[PDB]
Amino acid sequence: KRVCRFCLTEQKLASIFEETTANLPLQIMAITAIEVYAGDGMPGHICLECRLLFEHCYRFKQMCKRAETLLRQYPLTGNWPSPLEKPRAP
Amino acid sequence: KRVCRFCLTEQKLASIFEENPRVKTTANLPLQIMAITAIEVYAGDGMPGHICLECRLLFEHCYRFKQMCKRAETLLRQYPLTGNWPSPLEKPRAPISS
Amino acid sequence: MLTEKRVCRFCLTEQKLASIFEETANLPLQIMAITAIEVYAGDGMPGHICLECRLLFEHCYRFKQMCKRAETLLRQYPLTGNWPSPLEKPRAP
Amino acid sequence: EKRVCRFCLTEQKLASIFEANLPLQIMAITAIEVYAGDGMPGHICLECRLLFEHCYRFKQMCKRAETLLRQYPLTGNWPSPLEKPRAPIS
Ligand SMILES: [Zn+2]
Ligand SMILES: [Zn+2]
Ligand SMILES: [Zn+2]
Ligand SMILES: [Zn+2]
Repeated sequence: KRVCRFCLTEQKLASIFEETTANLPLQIMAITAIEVYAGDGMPGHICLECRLLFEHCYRFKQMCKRAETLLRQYPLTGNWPSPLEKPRAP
Repeated sequence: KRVCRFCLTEQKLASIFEENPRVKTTANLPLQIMAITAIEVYAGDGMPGHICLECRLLFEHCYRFKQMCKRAETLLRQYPLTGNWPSPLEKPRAPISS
Repeated sequence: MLTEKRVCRFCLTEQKLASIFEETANLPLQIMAITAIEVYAGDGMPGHICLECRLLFEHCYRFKQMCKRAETLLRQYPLTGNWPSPLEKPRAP
Repeated sequence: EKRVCRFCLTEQKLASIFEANLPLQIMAITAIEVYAGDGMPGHICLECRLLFEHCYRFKQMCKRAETLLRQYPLTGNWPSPLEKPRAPIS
């Protein structure tokens, strides 16, 4: 009855909609292209492990986009960008 | 000058466009990149042509996670057709190197 | 916040603007789904969208929703034995 | 019945998805991975193919608009309004 929408566990659940640049629905869309909204008829909960993996993947996506902007702007700024912080183990 | 396109490291690089025998992967790397960043990489685009091992592992990890989330969605959407509630899924392992 | 000028974030027009945040999927979610661009109030980029860009986001999002409905109905056929009928395409605004 | 459009299920005006390339456009707009032999319909109608082209060109314009906005503080060149993509000729 109460499961994680993403891995179907019953353990360590909380609301997807319970309160970062991006809310968890935005993160889920960015990483999996799954649409979630309150009252969509699908499970409304996520386990801690799935929540932390969404946050980890989303920080990866943010780093990739920062790398892309700095590389593209390098011919305008002339400042070669230093290595970025990789997001570490969830 | 020779850096990871994604984290800008100089360490542990390989070509984005070569098969990497060190990482068991489940889809081609340009597709994995596109899924997360919407960046369409190609040989000769003028951008760094390399990726570090950790960025390759992260791309594979995000793809495996997406595949589990989609399996969960299919099983949940099919439940009203049979009334058999789907069991917890076997989670994808974090990808590791070699 | 020099980028926070009064244009459409997506086509740079000054005409027929409203807030991206003006009260299913909200427009920020649609933008993410179609372009992978993160928008939030105070992100330092333009906070407005023209009517035409808003309709194009809604049109592309309805296309994505139709593609997903087709996939769900196709994957149900081996369970139900009912072949799904053709879906209504969204028409360009 | 047998050959339908993967995306709208029509039997009309079909061609192969296979032979930007259309697989890339499909991933770019819907995050669906299609490949020959995936077990799913391998055809697309003209209208769905044109909708993918139109959504891909919109996404391209949004990306170009972001790059042009982000370079403005570095150069002082304010970008003028962009030519929106028109629905492509049949
Ligand atoms: Zn979970
Ligand atoms: Zn890297
Ligand atoms: Zn606009
Ligand atoms: Zn179609």
